[PDB]
Amino acid sequence: MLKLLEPFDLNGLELANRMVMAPLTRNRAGPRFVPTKMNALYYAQRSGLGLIITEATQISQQGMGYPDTPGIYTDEQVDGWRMVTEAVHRREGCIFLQLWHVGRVSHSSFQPNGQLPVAPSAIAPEGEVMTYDGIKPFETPRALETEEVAHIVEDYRKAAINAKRAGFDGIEIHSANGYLLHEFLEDGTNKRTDRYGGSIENRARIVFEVLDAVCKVYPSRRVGIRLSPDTEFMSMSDSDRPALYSYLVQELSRRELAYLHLIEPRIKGNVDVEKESSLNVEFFRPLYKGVLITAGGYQKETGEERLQKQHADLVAYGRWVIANPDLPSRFEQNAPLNPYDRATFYGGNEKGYTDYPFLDPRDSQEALKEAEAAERKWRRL
Ligand SMILES: Cc1cc2nc3c(=O)[nH]c(=O)nc-3n(C[C@H](O)[C@H](O)[C@H](O)COP(=O)(O)O)c2cc1C
Repeated sequence: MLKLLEPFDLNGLELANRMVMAPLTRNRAGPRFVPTKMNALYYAQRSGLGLIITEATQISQQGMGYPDTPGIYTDEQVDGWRMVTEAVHRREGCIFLQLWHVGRVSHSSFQPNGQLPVAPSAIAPEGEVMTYDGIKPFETPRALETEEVAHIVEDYRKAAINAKRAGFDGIEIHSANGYLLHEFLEDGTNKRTDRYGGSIENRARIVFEVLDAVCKVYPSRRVGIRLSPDTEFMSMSDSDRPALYSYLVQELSRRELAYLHLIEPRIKGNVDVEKESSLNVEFFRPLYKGVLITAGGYQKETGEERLQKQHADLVAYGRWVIANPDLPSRFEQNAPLNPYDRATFYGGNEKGYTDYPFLDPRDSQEALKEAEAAERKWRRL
């Protein structure tokens, strides 16, 4: 009777339910940022969510800012992802890759040749960044040249090609939470005088150039995009956030994308924040006519209410899905939720990753069986 559990038709993709695994960085890639059988098991365990969106995945080394996140820019990486999509699909799930570029939210120690992180403008974000050699203050980024934007758009296009080869059903453009594309959108961080700056249509230009490039690889109905309309995360700030996103979302709605994915302002990246705001999903439902995913702070009842009042079509759960790989079944059965342990969110191994229990141990068996079948299929002989 919960609409959270109703099957849903995402333009030909037959999702088992209306719940989404939110994208979640977990910093557990193998060498050279290559996914492992362990990551395949983690996603296979979570195959019962109607749609999985992967952890952010950098389209280049230039686009990384955190240790051991997976990439999608080499064939070695694609081959590792193949285990992930194989295992998920053998469990009859559906999975999109989230394409990432951290922009200024990085450190030269992550960058090729010790180069500075790149960004629209040379403003450092207030805060500290973890590096291979300890915590360090943020560097002033290098502002990108006009000629280098098309280069990064092309990195997205190649990443989409690689995602398709790795067997992903679709891709999600990360345009939220203070990374490169969000930095271009906002005028606390955009400070360009060329066509990628100033105008609200100039500050969104890169986002629509990325969409153009990846929609030459995937049909637009298999390309999603994620936005954080009102967050202070990673020193973000805009002069007229209501104006900025009204246009973007309205411009997005005519692009015939797979979906629009909105983060609630009550989330500040990866933690909850007490924040009153008008730019939540109720505000954007009218301004976007396609499939709308709402994310951030939901429980069973609040997520259910968004769907009943038709304020969104799909609800994404992050931290609860870390801890409850069978979250849909727990909701259907009215079962307790495993508590999430934040100390094992980032980095490490199976602990706090694949060792959260299931209601039905056969679910856990089947995920393991497909992870190991997947490795045998795609092993690097
Ligand atoms: C550990 C962790 C990792 C995350 N990684 C990503 C990410 O890679 N990309 C992204 O868009 N959001 C990421 N998020 C934000 C989540 O997708 C989600 O919006 C957030 O957890 C709030 O949703 P929730 O209340 O259901 O947990 C992450 C959040 C957490 C807690």
